[PDB]
Amino acid sequence: SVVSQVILRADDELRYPSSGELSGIKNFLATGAVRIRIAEALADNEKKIVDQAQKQLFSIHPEYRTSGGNAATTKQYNQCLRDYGWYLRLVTYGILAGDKDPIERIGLIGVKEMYNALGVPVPGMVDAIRCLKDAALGVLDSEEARIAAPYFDFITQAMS
Amino acid sequence: RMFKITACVPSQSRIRTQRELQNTYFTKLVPYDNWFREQQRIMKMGGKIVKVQLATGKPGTNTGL
Amino acid sequence: MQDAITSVINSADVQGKYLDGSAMDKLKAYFTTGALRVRAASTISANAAAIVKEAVAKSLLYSDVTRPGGNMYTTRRYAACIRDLDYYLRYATYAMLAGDPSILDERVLNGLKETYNSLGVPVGSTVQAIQAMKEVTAGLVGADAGREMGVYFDYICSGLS
Amino acid sequence: MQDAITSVINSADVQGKYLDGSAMDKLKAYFTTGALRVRAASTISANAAAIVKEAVAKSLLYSDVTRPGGNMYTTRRYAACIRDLDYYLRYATYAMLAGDPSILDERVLNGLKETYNSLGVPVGSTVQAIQAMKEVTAGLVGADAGREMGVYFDYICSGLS
Amino acid sequence: MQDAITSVINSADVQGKYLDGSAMDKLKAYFTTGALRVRAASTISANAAAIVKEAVAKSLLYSDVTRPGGNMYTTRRYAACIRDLDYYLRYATYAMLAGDPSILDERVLNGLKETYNSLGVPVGSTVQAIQAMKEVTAGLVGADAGREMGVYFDYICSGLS
Amino acid sequence: MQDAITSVINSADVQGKYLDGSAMDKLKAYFTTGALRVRAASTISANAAAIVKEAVAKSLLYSDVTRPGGNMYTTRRYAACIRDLDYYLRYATYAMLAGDPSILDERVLNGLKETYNSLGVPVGSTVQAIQAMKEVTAGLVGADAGREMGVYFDYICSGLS
Amino acid sequence: MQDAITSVINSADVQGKYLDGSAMDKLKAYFTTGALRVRAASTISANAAAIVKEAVAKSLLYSDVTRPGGNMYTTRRYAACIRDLDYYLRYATYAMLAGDPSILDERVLNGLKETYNSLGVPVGSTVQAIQAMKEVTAGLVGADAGREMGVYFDYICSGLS
Amino acid sequence: QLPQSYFNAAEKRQKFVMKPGLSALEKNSVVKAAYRQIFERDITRAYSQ
Amino acid sequence: LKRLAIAQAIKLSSQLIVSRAANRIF
Amino acid sequence: SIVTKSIVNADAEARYLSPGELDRIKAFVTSGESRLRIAETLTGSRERIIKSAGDALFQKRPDVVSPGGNAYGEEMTATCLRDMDYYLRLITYGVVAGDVTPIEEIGLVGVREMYKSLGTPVDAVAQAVREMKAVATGMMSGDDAAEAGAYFDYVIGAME
Amino acid sequence: SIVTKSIVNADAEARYLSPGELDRIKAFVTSGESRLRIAETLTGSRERIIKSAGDALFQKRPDVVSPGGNAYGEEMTATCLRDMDYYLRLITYGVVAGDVTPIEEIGLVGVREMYKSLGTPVDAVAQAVREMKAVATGMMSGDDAAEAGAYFDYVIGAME
Amino acid sequence: SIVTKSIVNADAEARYLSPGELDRIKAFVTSGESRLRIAETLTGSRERIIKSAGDALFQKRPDVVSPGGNAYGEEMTATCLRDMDYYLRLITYGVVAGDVTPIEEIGLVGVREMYKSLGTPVDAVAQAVREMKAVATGMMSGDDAAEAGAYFDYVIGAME
Amino acid sequence: LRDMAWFLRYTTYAIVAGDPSILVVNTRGLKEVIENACSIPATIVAIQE
Ligand SMILES: CCC1=C(C)/C(=C/C2=NC(=C\c3[nH]c(/C=C4\NC(=O)[C@H](C)[C@H]4CC)c(C)c3CCC(=O)O)/C(CCC(=O)O)=C2C)NC1=O
Ligand SMILES: CCC1=C(C)/C(=C/C2=NC(=C\c3[nH]c(/C=C4\NC(=O)[C@H](C)[C@H]4CC)c(C)c3CCC(=O)O)/C(CCC(=O)O)=C2C)NC1=O
Ligand SMILES: CCC1=C(C)/C(=C/C2=NC(=C\c3[nH]c(/C=C4\NC(=O)[C@H](C)[C@H]4CC)c(C)c3CCC(=O)O)/C(CCC(=O)O)=C2C)NC1=O
Ligand SMILES: CCC1=C(C)/C(=C/C2=NC(=C\c3[nH]c(/C=C4\NC(=O)[C@H](C)[C@H]4CC)c(C)c3CCC(=O)O)/C(CCC(=O)O)=C2C)NC1=O
Ligand SMILES: CCC1=C(C)/C(=C/C2=NC(=C\c3[nH]c(/C=C4\NC(=O)[C@H](C)[C@H]4CC)c(C)c3CCC(=O)O)/C(CCC(=O)O)=C2C)NC1=O
Ligand SMILES: CCC1=C(C)/C(=C/C2=NC(=C\c3[nH]c(/C=C4\NC(=O)[C@H](C)[C@H]4CC)c(C)c3CCC(=O)O)/C(CCC(=O)O)=C2C)NC1=O
Ligand SMILES: CCC1=C(C)/C(=C/C2=NC(=C\c3[nH]c(/C=C4\NC(=O)[C@H](C)[C@H]4CC)c(C)c3CCC(=O)O)/C(CCC(=O)O)=C2C)NC1=O
Ligand SMILES: CCC1=C(C)/C(=C/C2=NC(=C\c3[nH]c(/C=C4\NC(=O)[C@H](C)[C@H]4CC)c(C)c3CCC(=O)O)/C(CCC(=O)O)=C2C)NC1=O
Repeated sequence: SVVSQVILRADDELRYPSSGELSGIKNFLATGAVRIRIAEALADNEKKIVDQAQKQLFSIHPEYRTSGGNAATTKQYNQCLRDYGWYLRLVTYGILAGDKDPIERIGLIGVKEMYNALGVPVPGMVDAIRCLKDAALGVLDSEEARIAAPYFDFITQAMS
Repeated sequence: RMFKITACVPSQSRIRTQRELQNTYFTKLVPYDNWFREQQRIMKMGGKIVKVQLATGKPGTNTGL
Repeated sequence: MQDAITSVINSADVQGKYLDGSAMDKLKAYFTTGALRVRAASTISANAAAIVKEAVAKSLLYSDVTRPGGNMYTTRRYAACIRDLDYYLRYATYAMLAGDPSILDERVLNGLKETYNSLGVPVGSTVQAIQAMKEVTAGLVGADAGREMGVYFDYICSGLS
Repeated sequence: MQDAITSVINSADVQGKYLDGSAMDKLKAYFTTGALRVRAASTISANAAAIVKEAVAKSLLYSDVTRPGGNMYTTRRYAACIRDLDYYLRYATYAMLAGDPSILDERVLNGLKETYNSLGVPVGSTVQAIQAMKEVTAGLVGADAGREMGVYFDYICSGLS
Repeated sequence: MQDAITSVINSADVQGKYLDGSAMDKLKAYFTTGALRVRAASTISANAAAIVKEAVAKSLLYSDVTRPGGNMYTTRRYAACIRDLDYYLRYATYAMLAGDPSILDERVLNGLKETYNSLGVPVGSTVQAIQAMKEVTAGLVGADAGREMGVYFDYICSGLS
Repeated sequence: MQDAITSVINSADVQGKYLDGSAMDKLKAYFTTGALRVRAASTISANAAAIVKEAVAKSLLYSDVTRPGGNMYTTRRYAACIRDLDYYLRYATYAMLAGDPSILDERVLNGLKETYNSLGVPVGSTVQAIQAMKEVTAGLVGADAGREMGVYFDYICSGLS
Repeated sequence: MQDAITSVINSADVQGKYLDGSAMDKLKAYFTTGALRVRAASTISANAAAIVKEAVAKSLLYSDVTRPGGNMYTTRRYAACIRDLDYYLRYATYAMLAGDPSILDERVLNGLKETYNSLGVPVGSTVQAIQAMKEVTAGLVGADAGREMGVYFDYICSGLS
Repeated sequence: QLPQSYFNAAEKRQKFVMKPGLSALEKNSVVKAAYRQIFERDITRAYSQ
Repeated sequence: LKRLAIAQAIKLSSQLIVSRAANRIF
Repeated sequence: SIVTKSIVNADAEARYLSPGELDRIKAFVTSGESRLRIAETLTGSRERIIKSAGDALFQKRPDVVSPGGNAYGEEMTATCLRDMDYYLRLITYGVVAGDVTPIEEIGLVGVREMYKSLGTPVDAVAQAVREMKAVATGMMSGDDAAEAGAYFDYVIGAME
Repeated sequence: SIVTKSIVNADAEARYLSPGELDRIKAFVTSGESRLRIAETLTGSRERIIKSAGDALFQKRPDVVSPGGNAYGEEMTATCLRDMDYYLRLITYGVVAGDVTPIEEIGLVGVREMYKSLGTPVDAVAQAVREMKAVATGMMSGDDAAEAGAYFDYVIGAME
Repeated sequence: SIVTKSIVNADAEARYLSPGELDRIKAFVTSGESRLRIAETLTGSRERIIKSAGDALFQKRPDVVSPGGNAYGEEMTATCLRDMDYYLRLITYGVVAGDVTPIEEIGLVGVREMYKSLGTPVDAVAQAVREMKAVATGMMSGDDAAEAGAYFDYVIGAME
Repeated sequence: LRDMAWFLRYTTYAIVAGDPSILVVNTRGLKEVIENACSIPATIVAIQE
């Protein structure tokens, strides 16, 4: 989170957190309620968000459903959907800590090692997270979309 | 004076840097003067300290280390 | 090392569930108490050395432990005692800011009992010193900020004992 | 760290004796099996990542350990699991080439149980993963090379359990 | 690590008292024996390798331990044995000069039993080797300097056993 | 790094000759001045911080270099200046004790000009600071000990300029 | 660091062309000379210390440089000279095995002139020592292996001069 | 960041690990490597230091 | 020398290998 | 002490005691009688040393006994004379041991941190040891005053 | 051996065995038959090797058997021939293993310290292994004498 | 020397010279007169020391002068006496300097590597310094013989 | 056409050199450079052919 980063950095240099770090903590903790509301709204509609994102992903890439791909059989296809759902859950987690810290610690440190240990390509995952991004942005307003969008873009950054 | 410590320190950085492996869960004699920064550093990396035991100290002396 | 937010997220993730209303209520409780936590942390960062020296002046001074034979006798031992008390106050401030005592048993209470038992450090006298530090800082920051400091001070004293 | 040759020489040296006929017969056995060991080592070096990913696809995938709460859950834990399985396959290849499992208990099985018990790593699930790795590589290199791989895989599973 | 002077000062300091007449008498005893300690240390520094090789020639040579199967068999083990005996003689000289065996249990006898038990080193044979080293150096430096060497040699043999 | 004794021995050894009467006379000169060197070194070790702060109070204080824009402006630069002056006094004490300035151009004057020219440190102002340090310590230890301190202070100022 | 094969591949790659007939002929020349290179490398690895001590016995012994005042005077300087000559023979063996002197100017001749000029090492005397080492090893391994050793010895002497 | 294409195409350095299980010349060569790395030159066998 | 023989054989006939690849692929 | 320092300095170097260090230990062993005489001189007259040095200190630095200073009041002045007694005892230990490792290793390592945590001016403590040195070297013969003033000199030097 | 050395050298480098090291192990595996033949040649005629080499050594270096030398007397000459038997046994071990790590790792590491503690001239031991090499390479065919003389060469080289 | 060693040992520790080290330097400064007397004793009678020590050495170790040894012949025996003269000169340097850093830092560091490259038995060199010590301590008074025999003792100890 | 040449070039360089590392350090990360470009199993059957 924000307070975890402030505490760990102040713990490196053996000092108390300074006034600018604490004021950034205050600025996140004041607007935490808007975050609680947008994570509610993402936890509500997740079935349709994952649904339209799946539809647009296989618009962009019908390669995986078709013979030789990863979405060929419905067990792997169900796990494609479940991967989408887990990543939306991690987006709400990253929103509610105010930073990239738990979403990177739980789902981003070494996605490349996992998806090369499996068979699905990582540029497909980049396109998949971008599909999840415009899917989840159609369900919130701009005052919350400005908080929602760049976590999806950070997942896009750590994918590539 | 020396502390015969036993600790286990996972790295949590080997996945990013792709280095080869050092065996964790060490048992070592640390000198007393820098045992501080060593215990603090094991806590920095997040590793648990299993056993701390004073080896050569004869505790409660004022000179003669 | 996790605050209230990271522990709530870890519980909801180990469940595999989304953030339901109880998690939202816990995070609303933390986001209401956070400004008081910030102001108490600033007030404690103001008076680190004063709180430490008032804790020694309350408990450890003029007793047997500063006399010959005590474990706080020499200047090296006095400086290390002031260092240990500054550590306890600093990490209690960190655990107050996080709202979770995971940093205390991760980074203070890990090998502290075995270290103090190997060195010959009295645990009861340092528990009384931490209690006087708690009393002084609760006189400093008020009733409820003093209470939310004293819960982590009591955590340190319980893990030390 | 010693192969069959160095262990035979060490036995004859700890005796202080010269190399008699039984040592000559043991070295003739190793010098007959060595070409098969070389070809199996090349075939295993061909397909390291394939054998590892087929072992995870047989045992650890779609079970509880890759789900939330499992010890193979996160991407960090998945990458460390693939790293651990690559270590087991690499050192089993080394022990197959040497013809002696001294490298396994010198450099794998030394503090591995205590490391896995301190981390919370399930030992039964990783033993099943090593067994599936053994099954896959014995399907790869044939009957007898698979057997002389599986003796060191069983050595790793026995020292781990 | 403390000599007779530092141990007397540490006792008087842990008391918190000044140096009374008993401490003055102890320091007078050390300041009378110190010249004999100096001359014995010079005489022992003269003949380090001779005392070590005469100790091996008395005890360890022509026995089973230099034969095959013994722990002193190989040239590596012989060189490490000569190194260990040189360590015992050097630290016995240091403890003779200090007049206090604190360096012996600080820096020789600390993990020596567990090291020798992990390696397979015979403790009785090395105790006999240290006893023959003591006998040779007591023949070298005389009666009373040999006795004040043999008290620390007996300290090393007692801590080893 | 060599004192007067080691330089005399090095000259007689590079000659390959034995120590003749001129070397004996040089060593007699050093062995007569050594007690004065010892007492001046003790007196300088007494008042390190006082000599340094009196040198800054004579030269560098209330000038432009402690004002804004000066190289001694900030607290970091002030602390580094006090550190540099303590280095000059400490190494001048060492060169006074050795009776040879080889330590000064080995360990102070080696890359000092290029360091100060890369940082932007004024060399004339620090030469005046070392001269005031010399004046203060020559007022401290007397005429001839102040002179044998000032020869190495002038060595440092000459190598710096 | 590149042998004849890697330099041929680097030329054909910097061209971007495939391996034409001239590259095939160069690699055939190296693959014909390689067995002679192997046998000469084994024969030189046999007699490292003998070739070095015969080179010193030919050139540097009983001259002024081993006398007082010479740069090979002391035992430290003698040991460092034997170390430097062992380096020259070892790297000449490596450059003989590779068939390319890229390792010599990468790892011997890089800062060697400036090191020897800063230390005061005579370059002509060490060039004569390397020439005598070349003469001794060409007497050892024969005519043509001695010539293909002497081309890299002349490379080291040319880069040193 | 360094690409893996740059790391596999590199002058691969031997890492000397001191495990207590090891054979005795291995501990000898590892201690030799530590003397070579810290002191920049092998100070034993060239000075017997 | 055997590695050079097969490398010279591959170089001398690389055009027809690439042409066989060309009507295998397109 | 001298023997501890020589043993440790030969001990790190993996060598025996050099003969120069051995005649150093021998000369200290012979001078131990004069060291014990200086120690009896310092021990037997500790009352007058502490009393006269406290008197000259409070004459020299009256602000620390004035209201507002550290050593103001009855028990605070008693603790001040007790700290001076501690330092005279460490002076006697360093006189006997022939080196300053008793003085440094007991009462000089964290002296700045301790006296900063107590609120004490350390320059006034240096003046206290200066007056103790004046009374003590006014009490002995010439070489005895020089040998005791070496350790008094070390204490005042280790203050500042 | 060769396999131990290749495994360790690939083991520090965190890589598998390179194919060049693998054909090295393969060539050693094929040449093991000739290695075992050289080992039987050295093993079966050890009596004549030790006897003739001791005879030629004491002819060459008569001072070590003269009164005053190390190997003077019946039991001392028997121990001298026993040390030569030890070194011929290590030669046989190094012939079989294909490398000198048996010879070095058993009887060549602290050989100077041991023979200095016994009072033995090491040059006369090098002459003993030289005469053993002369008798042994006088006993075989050409390439067999070269392959055994490599290890004899290593022992005499590791002496001095 | 003593002053170099004390300065360096205080120099690594980032401290000044301790008073015990200072009276060490003072005692060495006072004993320099006896050191210079021992140096004149060793310097003035170097001819008889080298001659009688070479005579007793070749009486004791006759094999190095016999054909086959290192010091066989006229010029080889002259070089042998020259090496003994070098070591007596370093003994005089170590006597004056009060420590063995001249002797070690000039002629004892790579002495094993040098005498192994020359083909010299180092035990016979230790016997040469032993006979030099016998002639030299037969030439002085008791404490002078002990103080010179300390450095002779260091040279023979640094040989083996 | 250039890449179907280039695979054969570094095959030939690897065959002469004796180690396949020159192939490894190049065509490891090659796949996602050319995956936006073209069909990857076509390249696979091309190299097999
Ligand atoms: C908490 C962070 C995290 C995630 C998300 C994760 C996913 C994950 N995805 C898997 C498989 C998979 N993942 C996908 C996903 C996709 N295929 C595509 O074409 C798309 C680009 C993409 C999503 C739409 C597919 C098809 C499989 C089955 C692959 C197989 O056949 O094994 C597996 C192996 C079997 C399983 O447990 O389902 C894991 C563990 N692991 C983690 O630790
Ligand atoms: C950040 C978490 C953390 C803590 C708390 C910690 C404590 C710690 N306290 C220590 C010593 C000490 N701690 C004390 C403290 C006390 N003794 C008393 O008599 C008093 C009752 C009490 C003070 C209130 C003293 C006197 C020593 C020095 C022991 C000695 O020097 O012998 C040491 C010994 C090594 C050293 O001084 O530098 C450690 C490691 N280390 C850590 O990493
Ligand atoms: C060369 C000999 C050798 C081995 C084998 C070795 C293992 C080893 N495995 C580790 C972790 C691990 N090992 C696993 C593996 C598993 N957990 C599971 O759930 C599966 C059943 C199983 C894989 C099949 C995981 C998940 C971790 C990470 C633990 C964590 O990050 O909390 C760690 C912790 C530190 C780090 O990750 O980098 C070590 C030291 N170290 C060695 O030196
Ligand atoms: C300064 C305090 C100190 C001591 C004493 C010490 C001893 C010590 N002795 C060792 C080995 C040894 N010590 C011996 C000695 C003996 N075995 C016998 O059979 C004889 C009875 C006895 C000699 C009298 C031998 C043979 C070894 C080698 C073991 C081996 O290589 O397997 C080792 C193993 C590592 C190594 O050789 O270098 C240590 C650490 N270490 C220390 O730090
Ligand atoms: C592997 C490539 C490489 C080389 C060659 C190399 C040489 C090298 N030779 C050195 C010294 C030396 N080199 C010599 C050699 C000689 N002086 C003479 O008089 C003779 C003519 C000549 C020998 C034939 C001597 C005497 C020293 C020591 C200088 C000194 O200690 O003052 C030093 C000084 C540091 C040290 O001794 O350990 C280096 C770095 N370093 C390298 O990395
Ligand atoms: C042997 C090494 C050693 C020292 C030095 C030492 C000092 C020491 N001085 C103390 C107090 C004190 N020491 C002083 C001393 C002074 N204030 C002044 O103004 C004067 C300049 C100066 C003395 C001349 C005072 C005033 C206090 C009381 C501080 C307070 O009450 O807050 C205390 C706290 C109470 C106690 O337990 O005595 C300690 C531990 N303890 C030690 O073990
Ligand atoms: C396998 C490696 C290995 C070696 C080399 C070894 C040597 C060894 N040689 C010994 C004695 C000896 N070795 C010799 C040998 C010689 N003196 C001469 O003059 C000749 C030049 C030379 C032989 C040709 C002699 C004379 C002794 C007796 C020394 C004595 O009695 O003082 C001893 C002591 C008695 C014993 O237990 O045997 C050992 C341990 N031990 C080993 O484990
Ligand atoms: C100051 C430190 C120092 C030493 C020690 C030193 C020794 C030294 N001894 C040499 C030769 C020698 N030294 C000896 C000496 C001996 N052989 C014996 O048998 C006797 C045991 C022993 C003397 C008593 C002999 C025989 C040679 C000639 C070696 C040869 O010609 O191959 C040489 C080569 C020729 C020369 O330039 O003098 C050097 C450099 N140089 C130094 O700078």
